[PDB]
Amino acid sequence: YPECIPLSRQLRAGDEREHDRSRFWIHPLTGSTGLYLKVAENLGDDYAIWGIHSRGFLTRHPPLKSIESMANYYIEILQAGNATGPYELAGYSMGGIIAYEMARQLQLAGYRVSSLILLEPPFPHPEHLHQSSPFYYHDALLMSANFFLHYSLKDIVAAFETLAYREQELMGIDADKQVTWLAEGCLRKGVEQPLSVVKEKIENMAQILKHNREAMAAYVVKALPNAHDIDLHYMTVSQNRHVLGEALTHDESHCQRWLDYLPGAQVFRTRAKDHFHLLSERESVAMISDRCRTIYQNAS
Repeated sequence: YPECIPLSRQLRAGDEREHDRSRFWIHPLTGSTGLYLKVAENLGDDYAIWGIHSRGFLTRHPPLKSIESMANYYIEILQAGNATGPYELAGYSMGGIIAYEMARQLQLAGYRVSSLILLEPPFPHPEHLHQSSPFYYHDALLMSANFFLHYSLKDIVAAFETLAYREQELMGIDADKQVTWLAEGCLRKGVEQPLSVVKEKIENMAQILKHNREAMAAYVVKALPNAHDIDLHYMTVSQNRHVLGEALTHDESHCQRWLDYLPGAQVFRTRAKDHFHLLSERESVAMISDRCRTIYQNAS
């Protein structure tokens, strides 16, 4: 299925004539699968997994609006390529919400889900969530520019905290000239790319961050049809980036709220510093990858 662009191969599994297409990982808020590359690395020799990006992340395509909509489209990516076989879905933060909604939509039809791995998916409660409801588009521009800054400059030699932007930098800048201001400063910081290119990619991903964050806020968590049919796994932590609302930041309350929908789920805990460091701290990724291996190992 080459035409389903949002999907990418996660492994050195490019040479296989026939390969298993049942393990899929779903993007978080940014829409990228870069957080899953190391987890894939430690799993390359045994089991093959695939990553899904947001619609319009790599391409010039229009994003999707609702969690139910993106779920349905990536099921097409799953079913086209794997006609009937059971699927194993995983997701971090927003991705866990999506993979959960797929297990809903997959089980609503005649299809089966073998394993569901939720890496700290936040629990949105629409009212209390939208009762506060502070979100601004210039915040998404901040996350997009810093994501571009960190990704473009991967040279550790010659700090990134001074490289990153801050909200107070846009205080006296009009919203129309904000994307140009962030792109101009990117070139000034050593990005060395055409200004028109950085302007396009900052705003294009910022469009996805706004749509992905808005989709998380409108989601209504529903019960899984036949939830005991799934191998349920919840991966959490022990015991800036404020585009996500205060109610979208993953707490232990979100984990406890999710367990009411996931009976018999096995809670896996790592020593990560935070929810944002769950797939960033070297050892936390190793604990997750080792646990992920056992789950995929338990395929019948």
